Amino acid sequence: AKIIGGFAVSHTPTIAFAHDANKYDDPVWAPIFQGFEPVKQWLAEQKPDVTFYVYNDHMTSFFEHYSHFALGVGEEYSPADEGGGQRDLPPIKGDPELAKHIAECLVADEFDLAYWQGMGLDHGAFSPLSVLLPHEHGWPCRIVPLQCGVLQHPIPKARRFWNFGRSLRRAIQSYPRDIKVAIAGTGGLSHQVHGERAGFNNTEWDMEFMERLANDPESLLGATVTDLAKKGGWEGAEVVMWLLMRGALSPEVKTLHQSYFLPSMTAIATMLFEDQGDAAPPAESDEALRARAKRELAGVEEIEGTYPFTIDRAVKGFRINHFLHRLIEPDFRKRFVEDPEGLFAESDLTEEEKSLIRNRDWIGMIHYGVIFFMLEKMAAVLGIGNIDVYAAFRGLSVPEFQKT
Amino acid sequence: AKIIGGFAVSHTPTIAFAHDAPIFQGFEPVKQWLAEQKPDVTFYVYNDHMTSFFEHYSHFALGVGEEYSPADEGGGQRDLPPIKGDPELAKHIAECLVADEFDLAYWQGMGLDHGAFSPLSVLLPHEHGWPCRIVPLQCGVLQHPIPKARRFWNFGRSLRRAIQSYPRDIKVAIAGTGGLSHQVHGERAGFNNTEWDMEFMERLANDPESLLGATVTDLAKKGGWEGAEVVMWLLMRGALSPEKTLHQSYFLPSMTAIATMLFEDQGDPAESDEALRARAKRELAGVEEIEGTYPFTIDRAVKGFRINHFLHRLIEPDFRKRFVEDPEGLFAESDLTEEEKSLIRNRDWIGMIHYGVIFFMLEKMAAVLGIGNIDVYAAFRGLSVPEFQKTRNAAITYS
Ligand SMILES: [Fe+2]
Ligand SMILES: [Fe+2]
Repeated sequence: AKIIGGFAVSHTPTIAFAHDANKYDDPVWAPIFQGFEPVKQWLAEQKPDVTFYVYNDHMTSFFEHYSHFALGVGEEYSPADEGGGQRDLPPIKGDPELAKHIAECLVADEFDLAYWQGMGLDHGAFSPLSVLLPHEHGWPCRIVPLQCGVLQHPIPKARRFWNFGRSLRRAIQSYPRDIKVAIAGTGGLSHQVHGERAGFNNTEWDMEFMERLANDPESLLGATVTDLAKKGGWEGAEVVMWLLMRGALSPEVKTLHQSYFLPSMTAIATMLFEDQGDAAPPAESDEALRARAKRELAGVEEIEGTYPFTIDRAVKGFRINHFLHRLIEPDFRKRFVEDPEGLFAESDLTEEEKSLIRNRDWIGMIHYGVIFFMLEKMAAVLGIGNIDVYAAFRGLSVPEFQKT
Repeated sequence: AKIIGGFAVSHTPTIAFAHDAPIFQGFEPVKQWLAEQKPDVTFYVYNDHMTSFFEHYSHFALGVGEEYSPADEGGGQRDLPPIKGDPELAKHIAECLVADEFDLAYWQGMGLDHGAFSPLSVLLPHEHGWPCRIVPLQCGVLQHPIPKARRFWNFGRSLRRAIQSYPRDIKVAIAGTGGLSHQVHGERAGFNNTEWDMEFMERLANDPESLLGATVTDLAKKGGWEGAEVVMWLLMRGALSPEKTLHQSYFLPSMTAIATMLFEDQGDPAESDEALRARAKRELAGVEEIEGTYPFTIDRAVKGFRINHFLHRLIEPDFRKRFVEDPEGLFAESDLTEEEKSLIRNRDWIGMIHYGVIFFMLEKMAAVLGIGNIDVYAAFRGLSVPEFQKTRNAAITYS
């Protein structure tokens, strides 16, 4: 509920590869890294419980199904394989509770989202995180990733991004827990990595963009994709994510840091903004907001025999829902039948979850957080009729239950 | 151009099960009305039920691809010919909604589950081919929180004016499917309210706006938990004229109330299509004047879908093993055009960019073949690597 500030950093895979190759000493990379140093230190001094981390995925975990604002509600996240094998980094913790509250506040504000769990984080996240946070063992904070689909046009308008960040700030502030949150916008600055125009940069624009983002960001809310792409290269237009981050911070900020290095394709830039706190008192109170978000499911617990599928539920049943969901894969459900045990022993499912499947325990699976449709798959596969599943739910014999 | 109205219906999978009865008879007036008006495209609002949409689960997933085959739900591919999509239409829809500040997702290639195909089979003749084209909208009503009722309404409202801005003479049927009232899970599995059912099917048509305050708690208490999915009817409803029912239905053979509604478009605005087509085009207008740049818009996503999808697989360890050691076998098993295989065989970087491969797939390929991004960029610029590095402030390599 305390926003301490935000930072902005390029996320080019070259940062990661300079890190993994220990080019910290390298004549070329040494000074780049030194540019990371004040952000690294601030983060180490300020000790945020959570970083709300805005990035875009590069056709790795998001491709055949591609969304604008995909909020990560998961328990942990590991490096995505981008074709060369997973980088060697421990997994980093998510924050389902913060993510839930944020989703609720953002939906209330008529932002349409996507939720996701379990998928790799690509260079968009881990490239700069690996240089800004000690990871030799685990990570110093949790993360709530927000993947933004800036690659497949049409994409949301720059002003839409800013507005998301304006709602995001109130979402986090109203989070009724006493923690520190930092916000990260990532990507940029100028570059283009495709076409005969590959190699384009524009330091003049990068320098102008950073200054305006710091001191007059509402001035940018009119730029089209064409304006951004002309000035900052095609892929440089991803800087709408910095806009998002900046929107979440106070109207006015202190810029503690700025650095810029253009060694090859990408202008590798970082900024660190210290929140100044709400200039005014806020329009809607942390109380009216929390209730506004709580609204759509107000009273729902009065409904009995009923286990609503909320993020918390989805997160709690993920391991076993993911498992049961694979029953659409032919060799999988075939293994599910002929050799259920070696498959169980193949899984990350707990003994409890395995027990629930073996026991074909239907109402306890719903209890535990399995969504019905995954039972619908299991039942379909085992030759059980749906009716039997509703019989076992109701605690009745099929004929007993068939009273209608 | 214009819309012919739109039908409402249950996507219950029993409607599918059954086909291998004043119920199939409930589908008649629809079934004929589909041949009558003869729709160019059907805009189909449904929800996937944790089959194709699970680990990444979005609110409004617009199908942009060219065709759709039935999803394996654990029981196997349901023998059915693919149905065609409308990428051009879908693009425009995307453009117009985004300008309206609706946040979307785009998807191609994934199967369609019973929530789509069950009804379509008893709705339109599949024997040989489908009688129209589809633009699916898959709404995440299963994982909470979900968009507000009013929200679903307004998306419908924009959908209308979007579809009315499409530069064509074509007629569109706007489907919207689900429910009606039921709960498929829990001790309270089996719940029903037909009194609520009728109050709903009736309030939708005559007094749609009056539903726009209902919450998830209300929809669940009255219609059962899964019954709340009926907000997908509101969305459908929003896409039509402010104000005739050509048919209705009902019966309760099992858990799910099976309802139908056949609406005829009676016509209506505040922004001229000269202003609306231009406003949609605004974000990317002028962009053709930026040389050496191939924006990745949906038309491009669709044209390059097969080969993007293929190179995408390079993230799987085994696939990229095959790619290196035995590429020809891989091509043979693929759905690639020989043109596409050629681009890949030729390691023709600029060509793939021109053809619609997105760079990040090329990045995967390059790395897999043990070659750097730099070799790729250099190739883009028709330069040798050292000559490309002359343009960099500092030369470096990496994959
Ligand atoms: Fe990026
Ligand atoms: Fe459904």
